[PDB]
Amino acid sequence: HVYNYQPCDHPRQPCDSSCPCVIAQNFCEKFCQCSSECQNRFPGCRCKAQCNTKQCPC
DNA sequence: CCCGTCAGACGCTGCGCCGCCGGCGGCCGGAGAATCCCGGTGCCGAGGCCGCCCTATTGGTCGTAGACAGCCCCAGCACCGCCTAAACGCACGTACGCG
Repeated sequence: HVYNYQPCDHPRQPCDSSCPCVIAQNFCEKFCQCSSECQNRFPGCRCKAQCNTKQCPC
């Protein structure tokens, strides 16, 4: 069930299980209204050599 | 004709080859998670300094440990012979041990 990303909006709600990204089984993008503390956002892709291999989580 | 002997082909048996698969082993890349420095910052406490006095040093003594000078004599050391128990060598083997 691959779902197209949708910007979840949480003006006062937390990034709860009601989060559209959460229910969509997908990470919250930086375009989402989930704050800079949302735990569903991607962490940052710090693969030193090249972000290109099996060790690269990305 | 079929049997009999030998011969030749078949079937069966045993083998290796062959391809596949697996497992293994090795080696490595590189994330990443700590540790490791490296530099900036600020104390507080060495360390440093001063006042002072109580103890360390000085002079004298005197009397006694202790040297030392001498000495006797035990007993530690040699050694000597005869003895045998005690030591030694080996002979198994099974049982602790080590994996």
